Amino acid sequence: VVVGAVGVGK
Amino acid sequence: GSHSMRYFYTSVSRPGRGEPRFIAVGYVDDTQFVRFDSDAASQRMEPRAPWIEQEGPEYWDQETRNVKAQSQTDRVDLGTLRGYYNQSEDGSHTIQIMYGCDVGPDGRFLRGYRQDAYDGKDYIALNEDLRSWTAADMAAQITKRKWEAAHAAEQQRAYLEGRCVEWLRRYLENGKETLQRTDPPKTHMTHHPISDHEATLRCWALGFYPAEITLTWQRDGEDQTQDTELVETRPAGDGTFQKWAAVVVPSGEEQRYTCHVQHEGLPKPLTLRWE
Amino acid sequence: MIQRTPKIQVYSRHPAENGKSNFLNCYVSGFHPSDIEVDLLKNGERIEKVEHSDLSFSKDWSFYLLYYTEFTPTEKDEYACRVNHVTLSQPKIVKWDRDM
Repeated sequence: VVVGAVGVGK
Repeated sequence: GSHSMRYFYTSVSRPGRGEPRFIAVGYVDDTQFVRFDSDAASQRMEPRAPWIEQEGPEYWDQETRNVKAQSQTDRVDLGTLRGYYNQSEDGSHTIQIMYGCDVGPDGRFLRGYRQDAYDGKDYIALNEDLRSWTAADMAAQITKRKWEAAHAAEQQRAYLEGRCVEWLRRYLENGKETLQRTDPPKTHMTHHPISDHEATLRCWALGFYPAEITLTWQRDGEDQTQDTELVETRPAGDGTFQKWAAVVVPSGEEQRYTCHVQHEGLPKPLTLRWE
Repeated sequence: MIQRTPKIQVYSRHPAENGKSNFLNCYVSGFHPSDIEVDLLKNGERIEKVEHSDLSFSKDWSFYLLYYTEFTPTEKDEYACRVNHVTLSQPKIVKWDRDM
C-alpha cells in the first residue's frame, strides 16, 4: 500500500 | 532473503498541455505489482502482478484515493518549487519521489527511507532516524521547516514502521510462489577473435532473479578491470534479468582467465573457463 | 538544470533461433528528463504495436524503460532501436547484435 498525508505541501 | 517494498513517483509539468503527468509504480524486490498513470484510461491503481489481483475492491479504490491525493499535492508542489527557484512558467519540471521499507527473512522491520528530487537533483530526504530531514538547498530548507511545523516526519515513520512493513509481509506470502523464488543465472561463455593477436571472451548470465549479481573476471587468480566491459543488468521481460562481462585477452592466453558468477540462487559461486 | 543521455541495449529475451518465436528488447536507461521516444525498427521501418514498461528510475534519479515486441528472427531481417531525447543532437540508432 502507498503512503498518504506526509505534510500539507512543500 | 531480505525483501523490500518500494514506490516510485514521477510528476512532470507540461505547460499549456494540461495538468502535469503523474506515474506511480510499486515494486516488491525486482517485481512490479501496482501502477498508476494519470494519462491512462483507468484513472485507478492497477495490478501488474498476479498475486495482487486477489485483493478486494476496498483495497483498490482506497489505493486509488490515496495515490490520486498524492498526485494532486504533487501538482501544487510543482507550482510552488517553481516559485522557490524563480523559474518561468513556460518550463517543464520534474518531481521524483521514492520511499519504501525493508524486512528480513524473519519478517522484522529493517529500515525505512524516503527521498524527493527536483529536476533530477536531490531536494529533501528523510534521515535515518526517521525523525528529521535534510534539505539539499535553501529552497528545500523552506520545505523542511514546513514539514517540521507539520510533523511530516512522524506521518512518514508511522507508515514505514506501520502498514508498509505489514502489507509487505502480506504481499510476500500471497506471492510466495514467485516472490520468494530463486532463479539462478544460466551461464555460458563465448569467444570472438578481434585480431591476429587479441580475442574477446564474454561471460553470460541469463534468466536470474533477483537482479543482484556480481560477475568477476580473473587472470592468474587476480581481478582484472582493464580491458573489461560490464553492461548494466537488463530485464529480460519475463521477470528475469540478464548481464554479461567481457574481456579482451592475447590469443592463446584465453585459458589463464576465469569468470566468476555469484548470485543469491547460487549457494556456491559458478566459475567459467574457456575450453 | 542537469540532463543525462540515455544508455541503450538491444537484445532478445531468449537466445535467438531463426524461425522460432521470441521477444525483441530495447532497454533505455540512465536518462533525464523522462520525455523520450523509442522506436523498434525492422529493415529500417518502424515496428508498430511496440509496448513499453511503466516509468521508473534508479537511485541517481535517472529514468529507465523497456520497449519490447514479439518477433521471429530470420537470416534476412535486420532489427534496430531508434532513440531520440533532448540530450541527443541526433537520434541514435543501435543495431541488434545476436551476442550482445
